[PDB]
Amino acid sequence: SAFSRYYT
Amino acid sequence: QPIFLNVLEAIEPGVVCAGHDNNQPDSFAALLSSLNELGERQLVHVVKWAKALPGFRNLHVDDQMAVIQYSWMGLMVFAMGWRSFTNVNSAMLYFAPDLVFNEYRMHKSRMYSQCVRMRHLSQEFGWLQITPQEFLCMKALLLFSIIPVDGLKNQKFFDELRMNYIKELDRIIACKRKNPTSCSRRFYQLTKLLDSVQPIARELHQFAFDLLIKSHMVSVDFPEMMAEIISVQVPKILSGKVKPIYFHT
Ligand SMILES: CC(C)(O)C(=O)Nc1ccc([N+](=O)[O-])c(C(F)(F)F)c1
Repeated sequence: SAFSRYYT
Repeated sequence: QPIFLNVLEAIEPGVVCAGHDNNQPDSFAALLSSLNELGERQLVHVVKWAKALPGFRNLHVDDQMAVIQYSWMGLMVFAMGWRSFTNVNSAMLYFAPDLVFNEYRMHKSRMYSQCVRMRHLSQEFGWLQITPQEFLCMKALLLFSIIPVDGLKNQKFFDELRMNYIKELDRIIACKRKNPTSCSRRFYQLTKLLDSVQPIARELHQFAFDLLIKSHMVSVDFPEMMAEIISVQVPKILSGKVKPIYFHT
């Protein structure tokens, strides 16, 4: 995702 | 000695700003574009704040992510109430410095009832004589206050970790309030406060998602990341797949 890939 | 409490204060975010045209006459479309900006900024700040939490690195990186996305609104709403309480003593809504909400903005935003609810929780802070340390600690507990019924990728850890945050809240109360029906008197209210946050959140979850859907038709802008969360995770909460952990029923 966009969150999951900013997150990590 | 307050090792836990050093951290919580030590990791406390700054005063995030929206960047809102305060010179432009209010309008739904203008107002909610800054509140979406605000959400999206604060989200980032939540991300960095949350990763520093004691024992948060313990969760499986998907849970780490999930609890963030689920509990994200409630946190914004909690701190927000403290901000309006400590900045405007609860007369208005201190979202950010550049975005303080008066009555007419409250109504102009179309989230009036919802703000009615939040100005209450702001009032609660004072009424209940919430301490700074009492706030921080409640604030931390909230990231761990909303699970998917489906099951977390590693629940056991979450459960251990949550049970510990409660100890820590106990300890903040049990400190200077030496007495049986005092620590007891206090905790009730505090858990009773913490629970009351959830209904506010789910309401804003409904407004957001609604707005998000009808956004094509209002001139209101959702940040790339705002809109993914609101579509992907919010509907989970709203569909009841994700529920808040409540202290009382
Ligand atoms: C994304 C949605 C509609 O904009 C929203 O409710 N945003 C938002 C932004 C910031 C804050 N804040 O705590 O300062 C809040 C709220 F927590 F007050 F509700 C909501």
